[PDB]
Amino acid sequence: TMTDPIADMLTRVRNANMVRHEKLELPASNIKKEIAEILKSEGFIKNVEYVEDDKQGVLRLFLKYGQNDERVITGLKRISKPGLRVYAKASEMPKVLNGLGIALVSTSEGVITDKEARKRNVGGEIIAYVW
Amino acid sequence: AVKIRLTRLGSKRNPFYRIVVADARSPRDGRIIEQIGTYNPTSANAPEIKVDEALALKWLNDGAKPTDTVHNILSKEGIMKKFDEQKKA
Amino acid sequence: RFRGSNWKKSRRLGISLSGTGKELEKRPYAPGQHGPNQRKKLSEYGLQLREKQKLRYLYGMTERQFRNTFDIAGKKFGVHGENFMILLASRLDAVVYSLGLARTRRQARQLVNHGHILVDGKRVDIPSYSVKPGQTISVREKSQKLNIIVESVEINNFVPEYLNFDADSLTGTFVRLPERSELPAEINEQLIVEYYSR
Amino acid sequence: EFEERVVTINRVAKVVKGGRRFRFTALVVVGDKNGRVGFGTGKAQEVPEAIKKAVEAAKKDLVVVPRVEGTTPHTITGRYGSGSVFMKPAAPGTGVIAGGPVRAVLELAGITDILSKSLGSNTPINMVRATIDGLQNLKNAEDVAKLRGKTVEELY
Amino acid sequence: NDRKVYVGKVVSDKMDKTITVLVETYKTHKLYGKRVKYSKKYKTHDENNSAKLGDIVKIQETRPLSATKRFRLVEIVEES
Amino acid sequence: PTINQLVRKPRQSKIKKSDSPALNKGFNSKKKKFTDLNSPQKRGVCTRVGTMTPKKPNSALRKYARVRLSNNIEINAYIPGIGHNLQEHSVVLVRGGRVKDLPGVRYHIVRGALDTSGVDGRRQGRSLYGTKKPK
RNA sequence: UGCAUUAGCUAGUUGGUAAGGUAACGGCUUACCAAGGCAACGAUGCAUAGCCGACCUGAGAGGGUGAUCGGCCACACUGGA
RNA sequence: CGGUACCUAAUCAGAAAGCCACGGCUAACUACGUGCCAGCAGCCGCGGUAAUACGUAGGUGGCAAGCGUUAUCCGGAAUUAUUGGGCGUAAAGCGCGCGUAGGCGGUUUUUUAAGUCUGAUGUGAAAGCCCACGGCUCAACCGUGGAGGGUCAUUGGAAACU
Repeated sequence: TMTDPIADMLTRVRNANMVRHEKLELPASNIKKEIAEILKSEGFIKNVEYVEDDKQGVLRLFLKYGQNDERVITGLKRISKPGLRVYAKASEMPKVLNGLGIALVSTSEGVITDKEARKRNVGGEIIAYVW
Repeated sequence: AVKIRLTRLGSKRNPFYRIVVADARSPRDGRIIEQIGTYNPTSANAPEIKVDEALALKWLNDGAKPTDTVHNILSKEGIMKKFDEQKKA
Repeated sequence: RFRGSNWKKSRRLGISLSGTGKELEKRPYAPGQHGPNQRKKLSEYGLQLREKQKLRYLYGMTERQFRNTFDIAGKKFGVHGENFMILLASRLDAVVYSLGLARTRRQARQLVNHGHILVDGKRVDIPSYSVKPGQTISVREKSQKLNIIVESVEINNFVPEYLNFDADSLTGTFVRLPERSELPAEINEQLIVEYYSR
Repeated sequence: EFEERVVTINRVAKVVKGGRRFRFTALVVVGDKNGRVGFGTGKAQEVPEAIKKAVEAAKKDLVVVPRVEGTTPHTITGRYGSGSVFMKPAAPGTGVIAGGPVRAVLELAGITDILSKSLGSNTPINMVRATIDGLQNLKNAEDVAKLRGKTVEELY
Repeated sequence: NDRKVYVGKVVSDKMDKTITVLVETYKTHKLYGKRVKYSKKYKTHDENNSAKLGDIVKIQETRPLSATKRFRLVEIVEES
Repeated sequence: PTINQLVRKPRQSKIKKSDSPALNKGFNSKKKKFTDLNSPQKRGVCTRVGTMTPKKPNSALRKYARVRLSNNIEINAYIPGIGHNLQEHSVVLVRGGRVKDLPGVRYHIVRGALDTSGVDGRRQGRSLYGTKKPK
């Protein structure tokens, strides 16, 4: 009876990011795998990997860090929810950490990102201010 | 009827009329039909007549009348002098 | 405005540019009654107030004349602490003091209000009129000489940057507006901008 | 030059069966105008040692604040305990507008183009902690692109 | 020209040729931005008892044929 | 909360009960009702004039007066200044302004305005207490 | 605008059926038919208040004033014709 | 309106600033009474015979025809917390339920383009409101030029997510 898929999936990442993990996964969909692709399209992790099982197979994460035993993923938060579906305008779209994060864009142009919608001139359903 | 008038502006003892063609049933600064141009005759030399005479061809042909002071700057500046051939249709 | 005699004013405030100097006669610590004592400072909020006091009392106006220029310094999107000064340097108050038309500014800022200075043509009675640079800052031909008019032209030459002058009835040009480097360090102009922030 | 800024003088009275003490503690902030900022305190009595042991205490830890120059590079905040600060980058020609514990680490690093919505508490200990604990969590653009494994100029 | 041609779906056909369709849509709190469903029935005149139960009736406004009869019938799709 | 139930019940703001309830009230003299028009000073007439002890350990006797306003509300109003013309039935003017460390009395008495003149022997507080500026 | 310390509201009412009559419409009234229609999404009622532009201060999210100054509504000792 | 405004000359350096503190907040202090009295009093508070705090008087100070008081809306203040609040002991769980309505709901495919987000225009109000001039002796105070709506309508669409 969970309601936000893309948030509990996102906080499970931060659930093991705190204790310095290098390997986790998540279930799949039409979206959530391709959502996990846009993470490794920018390449914030080593590689997000293949979906295997019967229904919503585990697709890996492989958390990629810095050489000072650090972490790269500071801040992990979906902004929309069942009850509040939020949208963005392309003309006043901001920059996460003033140019040090990313903000993805979801519409029927394909689920795009901050660079992939600032020069696309569409907004959409924004999700993550991840820096 | 509907008629051209002298609707003023400006600070104390100094008017700035922008002309208005509208009904006589309204007050002199009331709600209008069309603010055509301005007319500031109170200068040292000029009357400062700015006029867009394109719409006098409409209203004077189906109901608007020039009235006794807005009539004769049109006969002075030549607004109705162009209308003199435009009424000659 | 101010309407004083600046002989104690060089000792009272930070500085107020009376003449060559007036502090060396008596003890220059304070004018009196409590000065050479437990010397107390005030806050940086009061220092910018004191840095305001070194320029409000210097330029001699009131507030909302030194203060209403500050919002038009928010219209000019340069450095707010100094673009405020360049519009403050662009008026008729620089004329009655700096180019010598008296032994001070008070006898010459009288002389504009009589209609005996007559800049830019016929008459500008007021010194709050910004000298829009390019207008011929002239002198009335019916008041050419006094004990004060042509005297301190010989004393103080170098009518300042982007304001030229002459002896052709002592007329200037005010060719452009001077920058913050043509604004003296007798009072630091940067420390007025935050008292007006508060 | 480890730039000094004092906060307060103090007196603490430990009421006992006998007599209360006259300890004069303090706390200071010590920056350098380079992005290498510390802060220190001490249970002292001497107003010099209120600076000196605390300047020594601030030189136990100067935190590394990455500064993309001209301002603070992002619209950031702070966090410690019951207090929290906030910073929005702005124009240079403003005049710095902030407070006691929120201006302190912000003025001893030479940035001068920032905001201050000092939320949270009024106790300056956790306030200037939140002024520091927020500021130490700052990151630049070049190291994170190295950390993420992109290039630096790819981020705009 | 035309007149307004809004849609609906019946709730209660009153006795002798008065059907009552239901319109509902989603308005927001502008302080919050969160939209919320809300309803507004606009009662149509049925000319010949055309509409039925379940019918997603598209209607068209008129001038009042009676006290409530502001809308007249164009389109009826199904029935339960 | 939820933004769902915030639609169901909005964030209604908090009221603020304002000080001096006798100065934001008029009187419909024709219909025995009350208006609310927030005067600076509503005039009145004295009924009793006395003094009062501060219950806080500061010790004095500060002079007060039982005044009835235009809208006939009886107050206890502090009479500032030293000497007065407030024996009884003086048709006076009354400000707000609470005197602390004195229970109940929270109104001043405007010196030198309505039927009193102000006090005489003041030379540092001259604009107040009814004293015209000397020479 | 607010009150459920206002919940059950209406009975030419509620739909239709015929006459009017209006610049036109019909429960608008009149003879007919069923109790219907209206409702806790708070109908009903109470209390309060001309409305809007506009003012104003707020980072924005905005919301408080109307002497202003404009646009619309209502009134002219009261109550009817 | 009005010979008012304005211009000429003559004129004397002519005839004009007031007010609250001088305690810590907050820059402006000292003596006489004074003896918790008179009285001040924004919070902390001063006066019990050595008051800088009262009251008496010189300095200054804040800034000018105002200064001070009174009352009234807003910021300060994220004490209504969508933005941006808590419910163990501080104020926030009935004594527990069960349950009617309501709200909100697991997972994975395909249709619409409704909601989303864009693109062609019309396009949003007069003093109020973007930017730059013109009129005012400055200015107070009135116009100009697009900006113009970038919000609403007339219009084309796109399906991950509803």
